Amino acid sequence: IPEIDAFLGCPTPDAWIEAALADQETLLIDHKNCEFKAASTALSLIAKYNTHLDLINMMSRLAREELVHHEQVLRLMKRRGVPLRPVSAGRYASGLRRLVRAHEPVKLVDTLVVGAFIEARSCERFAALVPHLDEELGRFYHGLLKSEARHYQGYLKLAHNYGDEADIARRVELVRAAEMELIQSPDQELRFHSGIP
Amino acid sequence: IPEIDAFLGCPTPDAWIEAALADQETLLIDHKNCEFKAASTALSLIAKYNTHLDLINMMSRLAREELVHHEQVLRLMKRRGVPLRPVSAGRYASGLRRLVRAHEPVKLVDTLVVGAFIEARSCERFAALVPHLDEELGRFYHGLLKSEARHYQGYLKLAHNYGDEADIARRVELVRAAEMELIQSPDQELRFHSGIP
Ligand SMILES: [Ca+2]
Ligand SMILES: [Ca+2]
Ligand SMILES: [Ca+2]
Ligand SMILES: [Cl-]
Ligand SMILES: [Fe+3]
Ligand SMILES: [Fe+3]
Ligand SMILES: [Fe+3]
Ligand SMILES: [Fe+3]
Repeated sequence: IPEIDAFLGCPTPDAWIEAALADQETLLIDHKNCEFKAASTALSLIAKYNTHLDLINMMSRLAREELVHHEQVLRLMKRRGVPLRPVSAGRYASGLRRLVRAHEPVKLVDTLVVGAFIEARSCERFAALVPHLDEELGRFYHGLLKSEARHYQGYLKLAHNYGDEADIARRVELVRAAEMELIQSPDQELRFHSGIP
Repeated sequence: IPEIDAFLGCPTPDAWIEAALADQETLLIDHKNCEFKAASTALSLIAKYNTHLDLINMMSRLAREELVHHEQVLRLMKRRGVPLRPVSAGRYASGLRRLVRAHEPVKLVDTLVVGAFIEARSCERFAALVPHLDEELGRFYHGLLKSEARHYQGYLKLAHNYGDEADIARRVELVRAAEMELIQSPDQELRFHSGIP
């Protein structure tokens, strides 16, 4: 398990930061939804792998942590007068999930590797953002950054628990390249994990 | 907020308790699954009603409480050597969901009333089981009673928040009738919410 910047294929582009700072409300609402989706994804993995007890125990606890984050973002939004509004999911997680192999057991390994990338990128991007944010939001985002690093390690360690070290290294190489492409490519919308607007 | 025996159309039949006691490992597995489905159903409502702030805040916290229950049952199965075996869902929750009207805003109100019945029945049924179980399981199930009553109250209170006292009384009367027949009808598989074997 390498360090975050080493694991990831590129830093967050300055142009993404610029767009994010100009629309922190869209950022916050999509961030709130992402925390919820992390919990919902963790539950879908429990349902899909109902006999993988190690997975089930980790995902149940992970889902609860992400639901806390979801509620914390909602409280921050309420404090700052950010109303709720429909914000469709971005392309990011769907693009990464297209690289998952369609057959067990490597389907599960690839799914967990994609999860490690989503959490690692979230940690890197929080870190890129906080020097530009106000004190309250930077403090909040700094706390979340630490949990993302833990979740990145947790996802990658679960993948090794179920996968061959050699196939994981090649899976990481494939998703790392596609992840970098999703992060550096032009994008039509601002999302927490969007490309360059 | 009526009392639980008053809210429900029927007590847990004695024949169901005798079946449950003769097959406590299946009961525990289905119970674990029911705690997970409660949290998963909670997250589904957040997804469907993603700008209803009151619903989203209550269901996030509810989902976390039910995942704690999910993990507790898992730890109890470990202590008692219950294998993680796939156990199909019962007919109960899906039977109740067929009564949900197809158009908003009464669609949401009906869904919340169904949630109230499921939690009220779980409370009634835990209470019926407790005096017959061993000490460890009896105390565990007794500690869940207070949570289920609270969840029954929460669902019903949420239905009143989004709906007219007229159509809620109308909905409660219809679901009560369908729920008691699900509980009193013959059933071909022991589940926590199954009918009579
Ligand atoms: Ca790098
Ligand atoms: Ca800017
Ligand atoms: Ca056994
Ligand atoms: Cl929790
Ligand atoms: Fe999180
Ligand atoms: Fe996370
Ligand atoms: Fe529960
Ligand atoms: Fe409950």
